[PDB]
Amino acid sequence: SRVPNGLKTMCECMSSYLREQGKALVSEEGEGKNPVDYIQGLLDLKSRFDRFLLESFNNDRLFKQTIAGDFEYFLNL
Repeated sequence: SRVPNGLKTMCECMSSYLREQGKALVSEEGEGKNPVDYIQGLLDLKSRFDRFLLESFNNDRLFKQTIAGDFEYFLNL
């Protein structure tokens, strides 16, 4: 947080990991993917990331913005 352009690439890598996890969670390949179990897994990740934000990123606006955009794009995919 002391050096400029640090939170930028931090949130960039966080969003990259979020995209990877999402593409792994909504992977079209596979028929019969329990619809309920799918969202349950995403719910666990979502709550864990919200807890991570308040327990580590001290509720920084940038991190919130990034995770929001990420979720939107991947679920729209």
